[PDB]
Parts: sequence; structure tokens; C-alpha cells
Amino acid sequence: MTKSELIERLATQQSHIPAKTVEDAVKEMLEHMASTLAQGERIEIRGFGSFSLHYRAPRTGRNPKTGDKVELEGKYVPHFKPGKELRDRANIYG
Amino acid sequence: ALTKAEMSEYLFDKLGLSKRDAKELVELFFEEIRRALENGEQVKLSGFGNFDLRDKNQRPGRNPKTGEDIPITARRVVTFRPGQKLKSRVENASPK
DNA sequence: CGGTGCTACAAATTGATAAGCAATGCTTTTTTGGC
DNA sequence: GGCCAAAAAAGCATT
DNA sequence: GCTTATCAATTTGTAGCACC
Repeated sequence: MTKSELIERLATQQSHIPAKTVEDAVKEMLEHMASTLAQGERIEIRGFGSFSLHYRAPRTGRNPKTGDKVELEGKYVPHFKPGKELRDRANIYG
Repeated sequence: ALTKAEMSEYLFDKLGLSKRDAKELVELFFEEIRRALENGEQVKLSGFGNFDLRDKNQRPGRNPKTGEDIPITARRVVTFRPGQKLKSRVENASPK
């Protein structure tokens, strides 16, 4: 399910909420979550999950193709932890 | 941290939706994602990232307190693979 | 609009197993803006 | 909403 | 080829948000 497909589905279901509105809303919500993380702040959606940032220490890395070294500055990368409800509804195995 | 209430609020302000619609929309947004996931479908949100499902076999685990060895029962988990665009937006972020 | 009780959530334990990644050119997929 | 070409983004290699 | 994440059970302080 892509972002556009997600907008479709939401639109199809709701027959009282305009498709264009659903589109602007999703895009806006995603943009809101992205800038939220960029500002170094967490996203906590109870039952769905939470987004936070993990630090990566500077490190001498490598161009996996050439083998040439590359000096890597420390940084932050995204991290998602699925919430209980989401963990369960997704886990088909017992 | 960002919460549905705050997301609802932005939809209300920035898009002048009714507080009613701004609330249900946020809820549906996440709900639709959980749904596609519980049906075993991958979710790819361009500009943000993908929510992928992985089936993990059983493996050795234990009780961190006591130390009693316990197996980590097999399961299907949800992983999030941030995209490049998002990754770039967050690399120099400074934890507020 | 606002108070709040329920509880998911975060964190911190150990240690075997699994997932992810540095650079980057080329290919593929998705989105975009016009009709 | 559909179609199209262009552009953005992701995917692949291996990542 | 090396670094980081996953996960077990239990406790304990915190906070999302449904429901009034």
C-alpha cells in the first residue's frame, strides 16, 4: 500500500469526507511527522507505535564498492517501535 | 512528543477542517496502516519510509533479571525502513 | 473545552541471533502537474 | 478519476 | 565485515487519550 493508495482507501471508506481533503490531510500529517523528527522530537501514538532517534557514533566507514575509506560524522537515524496493538494485529503466528 | 491530538490540531489550523474531521482522519490514518499490515501487506510511504513485515523463527532468549534461559517464540514483526529523504532530514537533528 | 483513570509506554538487566549499512551509477517505481 | 510525460523518489547492486 | 537491533521476564515511573 503506497501513500496514494492509502489516500484512496481512506477516501473510499469515508463517504462524508472529500477525497481531496483526505489527500491534503495525509500529506500534511506525514509532513508533520517528518518535521517533528527533524526537530529532534519524538512521536508517540499509543497502540500504533513511537518514532524516536538513535545516535550513530562517528566512524571510519567504507565505500563498499571500492574499499576506499570514508570518514563518517556522528548522526541520528530514525527508529520505530511498534505498539502493543500493532504488534499483535500484525503477528499472525500464535 | 507528537500526539494524535497535536496532529488533529494542525489539520484544524493549517487546513481549516472541523475538529471532528481532524480527529477521525488522524485515527483512520494510523488505523488504515495497521490494517494493511495485519493483512500482511507492506506499506510504502514515499518521502517518509516503509513498514515491512518479517517472520522471525524461534531463537534463544532469557530472563535478563534471573538469567533463566527462555526461547523467543517465533513471530511476525513490523519493521520500519526510513527512506533517504527522511534520513537526510534527521541526520543532524538535535534531540529536543 | 477540560479533568483523569486506565495502561500502554520507556528503560534497564544478559547474551545468541538477526538485521542494517558506508558510496554511487544505473534502473525501476511513484508522484506530479496539465488536460 | 483517467492518461501522459517529466520529475522525484526509491530500489538495486551489495546496502 | 563490522555495527546495531532484536528479544526473553519483571519492576517502576511516565504520559497518550478515551471517556466522561
